[PDB]
Amino acid sequence: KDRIEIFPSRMAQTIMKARLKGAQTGRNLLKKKSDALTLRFRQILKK
Amino acid sequence: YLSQPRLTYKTVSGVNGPLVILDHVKFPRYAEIVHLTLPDGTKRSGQVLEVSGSKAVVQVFEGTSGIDAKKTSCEFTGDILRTPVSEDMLGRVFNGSGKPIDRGPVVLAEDFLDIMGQPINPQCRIYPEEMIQTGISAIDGMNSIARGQKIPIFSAAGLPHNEIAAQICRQAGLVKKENFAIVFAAMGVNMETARFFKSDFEENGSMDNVCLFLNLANDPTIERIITPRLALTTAEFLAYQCEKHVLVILTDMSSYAEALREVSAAREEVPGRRGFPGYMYTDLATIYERAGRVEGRNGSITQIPILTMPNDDITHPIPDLTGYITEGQIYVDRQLHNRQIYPPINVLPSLSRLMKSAIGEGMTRKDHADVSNQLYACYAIGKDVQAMKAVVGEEALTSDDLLYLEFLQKFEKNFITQGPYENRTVYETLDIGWQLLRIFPKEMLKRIPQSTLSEFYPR
Amino acid sequence: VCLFLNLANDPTIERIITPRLALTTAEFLAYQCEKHVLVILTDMSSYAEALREVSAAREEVPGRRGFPGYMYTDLATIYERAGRVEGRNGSITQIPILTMPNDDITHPIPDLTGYITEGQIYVDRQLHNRQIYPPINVLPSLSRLMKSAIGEGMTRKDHADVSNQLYACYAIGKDVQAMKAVVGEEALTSDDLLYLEFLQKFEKNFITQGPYENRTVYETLDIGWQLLRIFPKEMLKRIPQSTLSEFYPR
Amino acid sequence: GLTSEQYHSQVVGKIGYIARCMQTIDPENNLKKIREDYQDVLIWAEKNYRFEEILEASKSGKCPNDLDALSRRSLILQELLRLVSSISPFKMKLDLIESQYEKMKQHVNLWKSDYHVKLNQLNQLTDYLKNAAPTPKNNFLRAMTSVLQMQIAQYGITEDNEGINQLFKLGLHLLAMANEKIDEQYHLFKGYVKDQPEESPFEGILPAEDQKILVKTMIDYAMPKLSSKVLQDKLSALSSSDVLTKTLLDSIDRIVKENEKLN
Amino acid sequence: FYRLKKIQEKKKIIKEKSE
Amino acid sequence: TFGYVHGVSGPVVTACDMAGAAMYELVRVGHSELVGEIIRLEGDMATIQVYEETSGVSVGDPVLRTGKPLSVELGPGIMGAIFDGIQRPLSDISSQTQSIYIPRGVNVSALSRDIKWEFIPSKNLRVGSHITGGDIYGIVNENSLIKHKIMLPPRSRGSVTYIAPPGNYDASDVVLELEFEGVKEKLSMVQVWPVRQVRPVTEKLPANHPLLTGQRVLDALFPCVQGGTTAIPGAFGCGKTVISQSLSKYSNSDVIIYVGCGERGNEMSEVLRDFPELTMEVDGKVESIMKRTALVANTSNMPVAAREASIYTGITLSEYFRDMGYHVSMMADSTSRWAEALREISGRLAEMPADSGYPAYLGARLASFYERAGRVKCLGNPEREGSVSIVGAVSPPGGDFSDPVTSATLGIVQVFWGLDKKLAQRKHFPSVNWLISYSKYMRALDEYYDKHFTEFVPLRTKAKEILQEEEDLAEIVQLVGKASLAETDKITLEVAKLIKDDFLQQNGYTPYDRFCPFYKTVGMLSNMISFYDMARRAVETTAQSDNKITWSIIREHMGEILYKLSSMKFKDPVKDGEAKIKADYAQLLEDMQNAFRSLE
Amino acid sequence: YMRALDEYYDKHFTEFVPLRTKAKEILQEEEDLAEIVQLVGKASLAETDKITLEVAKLIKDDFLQQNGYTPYDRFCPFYKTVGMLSNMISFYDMARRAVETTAQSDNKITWSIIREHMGEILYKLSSMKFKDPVKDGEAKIKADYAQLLEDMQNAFRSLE
Repeated sequence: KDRIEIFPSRMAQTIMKARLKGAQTGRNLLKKKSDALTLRFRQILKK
Repeated sequence: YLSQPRLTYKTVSGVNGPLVILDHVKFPRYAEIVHLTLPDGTKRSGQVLEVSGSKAVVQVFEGTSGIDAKKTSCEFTGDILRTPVSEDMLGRVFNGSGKPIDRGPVVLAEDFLDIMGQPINPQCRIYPEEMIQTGISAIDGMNSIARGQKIPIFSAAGLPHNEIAAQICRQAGLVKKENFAIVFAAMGVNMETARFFKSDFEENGSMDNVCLFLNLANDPTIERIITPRLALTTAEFLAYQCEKHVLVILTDMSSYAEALREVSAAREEVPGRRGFPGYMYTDLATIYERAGRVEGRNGSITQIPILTMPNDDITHPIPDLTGYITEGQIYVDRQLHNRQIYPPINVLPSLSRLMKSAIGEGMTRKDHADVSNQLYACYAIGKDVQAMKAVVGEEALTSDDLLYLEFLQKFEKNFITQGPYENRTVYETLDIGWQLLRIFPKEMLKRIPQSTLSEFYPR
Repeated sequence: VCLFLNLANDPTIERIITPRLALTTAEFLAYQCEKHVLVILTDMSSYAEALREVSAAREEVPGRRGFPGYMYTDLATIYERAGRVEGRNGSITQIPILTMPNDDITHPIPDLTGYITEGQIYVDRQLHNRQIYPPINVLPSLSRLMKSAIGEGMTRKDHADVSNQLYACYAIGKDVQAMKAVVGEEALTSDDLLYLEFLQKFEKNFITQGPYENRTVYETLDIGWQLLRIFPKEMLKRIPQSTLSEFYPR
Repeated sequence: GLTSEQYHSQVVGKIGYIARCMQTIDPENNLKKIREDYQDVLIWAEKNYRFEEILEASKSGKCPNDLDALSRRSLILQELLRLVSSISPFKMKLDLIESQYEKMKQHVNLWKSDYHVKLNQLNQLTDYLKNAAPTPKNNFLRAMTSVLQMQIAQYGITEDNEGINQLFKLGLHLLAMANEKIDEQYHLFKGYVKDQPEESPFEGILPAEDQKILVKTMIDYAMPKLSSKVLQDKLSALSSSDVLTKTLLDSIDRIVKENEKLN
Repeated sequence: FYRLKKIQEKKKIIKEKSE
Repeated sequence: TFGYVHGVSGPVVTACDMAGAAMYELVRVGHSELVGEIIRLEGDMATIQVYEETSGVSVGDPVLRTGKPLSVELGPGIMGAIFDGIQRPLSDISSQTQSIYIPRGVNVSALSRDIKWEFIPSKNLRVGSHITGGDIYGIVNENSLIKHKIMLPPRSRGSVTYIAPPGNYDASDVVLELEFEGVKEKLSMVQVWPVRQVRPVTEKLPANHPLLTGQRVLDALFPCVQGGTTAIPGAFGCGKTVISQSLSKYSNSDVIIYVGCGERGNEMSEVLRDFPELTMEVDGKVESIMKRTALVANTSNMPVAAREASIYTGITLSEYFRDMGYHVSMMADSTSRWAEALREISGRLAEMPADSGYPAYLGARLASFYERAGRVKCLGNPEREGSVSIVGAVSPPGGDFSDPVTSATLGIVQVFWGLDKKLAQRKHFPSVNWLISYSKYMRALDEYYDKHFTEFVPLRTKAKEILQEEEDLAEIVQLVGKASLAETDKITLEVAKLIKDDFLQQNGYTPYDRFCPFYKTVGMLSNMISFYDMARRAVETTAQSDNKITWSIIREHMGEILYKLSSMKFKDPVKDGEAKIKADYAQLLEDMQNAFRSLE
Repeated sequence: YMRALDEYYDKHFTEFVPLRTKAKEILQEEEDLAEIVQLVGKASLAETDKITLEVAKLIKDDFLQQNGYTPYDRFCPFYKTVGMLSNMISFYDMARRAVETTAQSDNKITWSIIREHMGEILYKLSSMKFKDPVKDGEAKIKADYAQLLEDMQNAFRSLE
């Protein structure tokens, strides 16, 4: 479903903005993890 | 000049909040100044907030408590608020309304100036050019300030933005490769911080250049309103008439905005975005834009507004309109503050739009722009690598990543971290920047031309 | 053809009466001259904004996002001037055109127009960017009077079944597209691949159309069947067997 | 588009403007064909009506009042008047005036027409020369533009005439050419004279004193580059010529190249 | 905002009625 | 004649004895004559929004009732002048007052009455000749670059009774007199026009002609048309200066009107410092563009009414110059800041806040503003065509195109050039992103290209396709690397690299290609797309053979041709003639043909 | 008020200012690390990161936690506070010294060896809170904390 179902408020806005930044941070961390794993995987393919 | 006797009225017709409504007034002026004597002999100042027919809505500076009809007298001074200005008020302390609080005498005016001032003519405003060194490396070497720039510090509540401001006020000056001045204006500053400013400047001897306005948190909010305008009227006098480069440091424009909200609501105006008046953009611009170099006058005015962003929301009207009106931003960072790095100036989101004019040959030094860009790039890569380090672990990093992490550590420890009383000329900040960039070999300094590397990299 | 023009530079408050002039003329033609009239009202958004300006000047109670509280009633006064009448051979077919602001169907203008009108033909940026014409998004499109405009007699008797099954297959194709972005192609089952193929060929053949091409309802339904034949009978769960066994094999 | 009163005021004004264009292009009533074509609009000015009378006529429809048709007719006459004026001294033949009027009237959309483009280019040249003071560039441009005006008066703009096209191209190129490029200005003008079919292109087109100044302009450029007093005296002797000729330019070339070969 | 605008309108009306 | 101040609160003033006052009429309140605008009426009262600071205004002060709404004063003297958003001449104020501030309530005439202008009447006009609105009754030799055509005001007409002989006059001199229905009107060289009233035209023609800029990315892939409506993201390092300077210096526009509309102080000072020093080549001589440019420049502390009226004053000056048959490029630097001034005025009036705080009429105002652009058959007798091309820049917060000003701007404009700081950092100058950018005038320009540059349209389509194909292949190359691509995709990648590096990218600071004539642009793209076609043919026709050709073989064999294509930039129209450039590009085509033919 | 109280601390509790600084540093480091520990996993952490996490948990559980209803912790004198934090921070310093000394060396020390070698030290550090000023004298509590410091130094020196 489209929305998180938290009720609008300035506190809700702060919470959701923090959660968005957290999700983006996790996305970047996991993406760098994926890049590292893929680099090692390609190296092992060559070897 | 006014050779005309003043009129004193007892015709108080109402008292509603901070407003004394008088009636039967002879030709009231809007924004006239008024001295009202309470029944007991106390005297309070005030300003004609509104006018209609013979009525006069005198907003009293102090509270209206103790005012009554039928006995309060109210002398209409016959003129708008004009501040006396001289060079002698360089090296003084004044409360928000211009009355000295340094146990010195009242200002013997070289001139009387209307605090509202007039907008600087765009065709006469000149591009700012040269640098004003602040002594703080995190801005002198990465976000330097041009003479005429308005570049606010954005900080949250509880970060050491007041301490940074006091340091800038103590240290700032021309790059010196006696016509400099600072007008400090604290709005809504609590007693402890006001006493801190007053004692700090006096002690560390910058006072001969500092004109200090303090509007304590318990001083009238209307006085808070007129504090930055006194500060900037004095700045205009010293810069565009006495021809000296003035740095205006307006502390807590968030507090100024709260005072503006109070006065707006007193006028009974319906709130705007997030409760602030709709015209806050124009008001903040009337304050900020009293800056910049002008045609044919050696003097200039540089501004460093300081903002307490509520809730740390950069979209909040105060910081948002300040970002629209000013020409950069210097972020103060909670993470650095907790890590105990001082000054906690996060250089990544901070930006100085006219740094390219502030720096360069004949202004700071030939290598300033390249060192700045390289330090920023290496810092960004260092943060990226520090994020990757927890994913892959130190033993899996390449040697370049280790060099970037060493640079990050030494950058936050030697370049950013300064200590409140360590004054660094821009040359010394650049030498530290080069000591940091010598962590890497030349080949990874990809944003510094070889022309500069060959000249500055060695040693 | 009769044209009423109120350009962007023309008065704002006059856009309130322009629809009413046009619909008064349409009603004269349809309910007194017995013409079959097609009424088009361009930028009901630029009408609703004129209505908002007038209501704000009057300081009337606002609805959502500033629009007046009676915008439903006013847009009803406009739209409801359509349809046939007893004993009079004329009709009035309206096709209002309104620009969803920020492409948001929940915005008061499109929302109230959806409540008032008997449908909405949805034009999709996500199709216009791919350069499909007409970029109609059938999935949020609707037509309340289809349920009797189609059937045996008028048009063909597979019309309703084909329409319903095309809707269902298109929705499942969108679901498959959504999930493949997460799991990737390597994790899709052959049924999901059938749905993706249906979606592709459906936007290519059924939706996509020449701006001067007039497909009869029979051609359109034959295309619908040519697309539904991508699936085995058992996955066309909407269509009854009495229709599948008659139209599917061909 | 226009309001009603302003529309009919425009009708009145454009009828007056067509009358003025006719009376300026043909102040002698020579163009019988064109005046017959424009008689329904010319009549309201041939008679001395007032502005209000013609406005009432336009409201009544008695006079021509279709503003688009009036715009087409007025544009035709305006382009013809520009063509007649931009050649100023060179009076154009009545037959050519009528033939080119017919062609312009025939053109689908004048504002996109090559006739209009050529007129704009001619006006560029004429406008620059109306102001700028004598120089090498200005003398060359005035000369070439005078020859171009004579060719326009002789042939008309409505044909792919190679001479007129070459003059347009080279004159506009010289106009666009930077003012400090003395050598390139001289090269362009010399190349024009060389490639021109005639041997004395400017005879009878420019006044004699201007021809003398032109040959003097050539002499002053040729002289400083020499290396022999005998050849300098020969250049002075050539300077006696009152007319510029392709063979004279050949002679100056011979002088300068013989100086070179002496070097 | 609309509530406060209505309230200010009504205060103005009351002030007028006071005369 | 005079009203009297009856009350004051902030900018709002209430004046009594204003029975005859007209709505939105301007007044000069106070003894200092602060300009104000009548926003409401009641009985004999008039409520005035005073633009300037009201401190010191007192009850009983005169309120002089100026008989006009906010109107621009049009006539000789505009060219080269710097105006505030309320038409105040900032340069004349500074010169006359010798003060670095705008005096409060200054009242300097917008067009100087002191300076004499050379005026030459329309030779045909006579006493009694019938004349109408928009007719040119004389020409003023304002500048070497601009002749200023003195026109009758629209809504004026009649029979001429006095037209002055050629000579020197001034804005206060009655130069013409006409008579209509016995009423006699005496006209000087200046006409005053309400800024918010669209100046009439006989017909607003379609915009079927390019608005050249000399920047290849702008002219070829995203063309604008004389009379167009365009948007530009405004950001720090994006480089809107490239577009503004190119339009000012090289565009085929006859006139330029630049509107700051609420800039930062030093950001406006930069424009005022640069524009006077810009120069252009006209008739082989270097002339300052201030002979053909007019600046409505004002900063953020200037009156809010000035910032909101800045766009209208600019567009009204542009319309005035359009009426003379000129093409006028009007560049509004921040329609976002104009919209913020509009929101501020709405909030001060206490109007209901619409979407995201902006007023109820932001969209309607933007529409009625951008609508004033367009190529027009001008009013009046001399058949003329003019145009106003609005290039209004907009500032989305952090690239967020969703805020009302940007959304309406991108729904109302017909071109979007989409500068990009990321490209600026990558050194891709101009910073046009060539993916988010677009131009809806491509269809309107088929009529023009098919006549003058017949081969350009398919060329442009293929170039856009190539760029989109590389945009697609960039994702694949991440997953599986470059070598995985087919030879066709390698051709796509490498030709797209060639185009981006040596066609779209452009070193504007250098003489050879600061201005790129469209014949040069079309020749460049023709050669590059011919290379694309030939490489595609060579690979496609030999993928089935034993001697299969590959991009590697193509690169090794035709390195010379690739270098020449990349160097095609260096042809200089000022040192190489148009014919020479065309011949050289044809030669490159022939040599490419020979090399491909010898390989195939 | 920390800037103003530094002069008081410099005279009465000299050592407290660096201990405060390092406690704040440690807590911020744990905050930064926990996001990766939860978003990704604990596998990649270094030994100094393990020390930071574990000593920061020690500070959070056994220093910044104070059940005010207990006989011993309804009020915590500042000598008790500064002694507790001094011991915990000295433990952090010596653990970091061990791992830094044995990095790039054969006998690489880790938190996994420190915890096992001196789990008694960790337990006593956790139990420092329980010392009761009311019945344990100021001198007795100071002696206990000095004894923990001595035991910590001995344990680290024996591990080293």
